[PDB]
Amino acid sequence: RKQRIEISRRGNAGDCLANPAVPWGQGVEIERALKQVQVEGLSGNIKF
Amino acid sequence: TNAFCSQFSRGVYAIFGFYDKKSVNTITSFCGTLHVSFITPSFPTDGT
Repeated sequence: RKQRIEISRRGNAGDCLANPAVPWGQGVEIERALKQVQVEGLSGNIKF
Repeated sequence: TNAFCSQFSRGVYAIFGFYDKKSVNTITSFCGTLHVSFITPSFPTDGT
């Protein structure tokens, strides 16, 4: 949100078994976010 | 999973195919659930 990217094109109804499967591109930007975020938890330094 | 579901929709009485050590659990679970029969030349599942 600090980067102000749009998180979701559509709120509901996506189908998993679609042939051929349509990967939503924004998902990638989620993957990156989760990967790039670092925080202090119960484990120690949390970094991926 | 996709292929299997396509076959199921097609209305097959049995399914002959190969699987991998990465794919074995999908096949075993889905065939044990939908009671569709599976015939394979590949290595034997561990257990029953």
